[PDB]
Amino acid sequence: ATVNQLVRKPRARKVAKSNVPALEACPQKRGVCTRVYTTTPKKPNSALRKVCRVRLTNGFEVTSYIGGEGHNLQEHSVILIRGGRVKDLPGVRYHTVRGALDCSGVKDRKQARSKYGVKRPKA
Amino acid sequence: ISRHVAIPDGELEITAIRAQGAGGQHVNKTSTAIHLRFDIRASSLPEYYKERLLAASHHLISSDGVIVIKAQEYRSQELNREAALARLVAMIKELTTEKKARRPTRPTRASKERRLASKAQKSSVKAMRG
Amino acid sequence: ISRHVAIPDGELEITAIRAQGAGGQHVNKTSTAIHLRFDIRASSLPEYYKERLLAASHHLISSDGVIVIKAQEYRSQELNREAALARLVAMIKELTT
RNA sequence: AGGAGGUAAAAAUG
RNA sequence: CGCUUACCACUUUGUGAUUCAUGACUGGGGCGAAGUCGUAACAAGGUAACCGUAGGGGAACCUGCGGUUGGAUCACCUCCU
RNA sequence: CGGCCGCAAGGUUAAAACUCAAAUGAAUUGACGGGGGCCCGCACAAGCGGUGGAGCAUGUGGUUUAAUUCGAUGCAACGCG
RNA sequence: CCCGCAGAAGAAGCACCGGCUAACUCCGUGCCAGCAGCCGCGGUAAUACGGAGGGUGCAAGCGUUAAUCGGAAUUACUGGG
Repeated sequence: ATVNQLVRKPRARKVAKSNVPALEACPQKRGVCTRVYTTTPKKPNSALRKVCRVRLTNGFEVTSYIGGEGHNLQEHSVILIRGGRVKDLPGVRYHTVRGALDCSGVKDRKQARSKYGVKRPKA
Repeated sequence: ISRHVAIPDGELEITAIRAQGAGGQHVNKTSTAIHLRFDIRASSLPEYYKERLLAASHHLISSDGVIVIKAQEYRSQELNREAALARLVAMIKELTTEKKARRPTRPTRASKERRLASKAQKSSVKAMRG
Repeated sequence: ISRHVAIPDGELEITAIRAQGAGGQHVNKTSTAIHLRFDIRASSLPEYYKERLLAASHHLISSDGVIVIKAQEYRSQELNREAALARLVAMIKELTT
């Protein structure tokens, strides 16, 4: 027990690290989305995945994978982001939401159509 | 391939001004033969390179592009001409080397070893329900 | 200042001959559309470039200086020639400048 | 069965 | 009323502490890539290795000093009782 | 990094960002040792007759050519298909 | 709030289906396009990528993201080494 060592050094309520260094408790953040590129994944896979660096409006210069098909962004193209990582590209811990003021969705993705901010086809 | 130095005569203004340094009274009276260049950007003619010779910073060329080379080593005016004529070639052609490098790099022999590998790890994920 | 020209010589072989590598059964018999060239050595580029490129262990060349370049990653022959020609532009000046 | 003593040469790399 | 002493906020100035961004350039770390050459380390890895300290060196590392086992190896041949 | 100590090399105290989803302990198994034991085989020792040297027949490589068909090409290919 | 008209008329989509964790086949492209919280799926026969059929969960709400707690006896006085 060593209660005398505990009466001096208390039980440390260890604060864990955050997986989202954007801002405190922010659901989303607006990014200046700069320098579009496409790089290769790690040992699990191999592909040509479209990604983009994010100049954040809170000051950060982070990276984010572009999960989608339709390329509706360029040099600037200020978009929004949602948390979460891809687990296959060493370095990215964000996602480019396909439903921002700037970035729209991709057409004809019927199965689970709310994905990629795709507008539901009434046809 | 076919290399013959042009450097247009009647297009280059050569200015002979006095020198600098030590050496007695000889160096300050008849050392005006020393040369200083004058190569304006208006005598370009490649249309794309001369502006790339002006934008990228380097010496011998100011903020306007009137390229000057004040050569102070020789005693004759003759040697000042050719020595200053070589550096103009040695600056411009050296700086116009805008390397058409290339790219890229995409794994082509990684996935001939990486591919069979992970699929063989499927037996590693069989430690469960049957 | 010094007019340097990267002019295409006439002493180079533009012959649509066999490609070199793999590809199943088409690579062993027919093999067309790949510009495998030869830059005849005893010709122009007046001795300054000829033996200058020969005193260097290099790929895609002969032992005599009749440079054999392979142009593979292009679909049309207009671009395959560009793959062959543009390589030689960079290739000879690589062992020159 | 205990016990003492004696005994031997180098040779790299996939 | 007017004048004046003392106290005081603000401002200005001199000289420091501390803290936050940014800084050409430069070093160390990780990752992918795995192009290069090495094949250290692991069977005693073909020189057993690890720790501390010092020097050397293109790289893994090498060598001297001391310590630990988180290291091996114990047959025949000759002879004797 | 700062503090402290030291002549110096450094020592002590002691983080973070970032990055991976593994790192590690125990004992189990095959393999190798110029490791040992025990044991076998023309392995050696004890002898006999051959190859290699000469010519000839045949096969392969290399070379050459309009083609010298192709495959096998350490033991276990080369009088092989 | 009550009485009458009252054509079912005007009133259902969202996620997911390899396992974790309820639910299956086919087609198209071939470690390419892409998916995911974790292990991972995709090398011309994909129950994991895209679509279609069907199914499961929930419901005027359903998923995603972020934050707190429990899970976590991974700060253990209760209650660890």
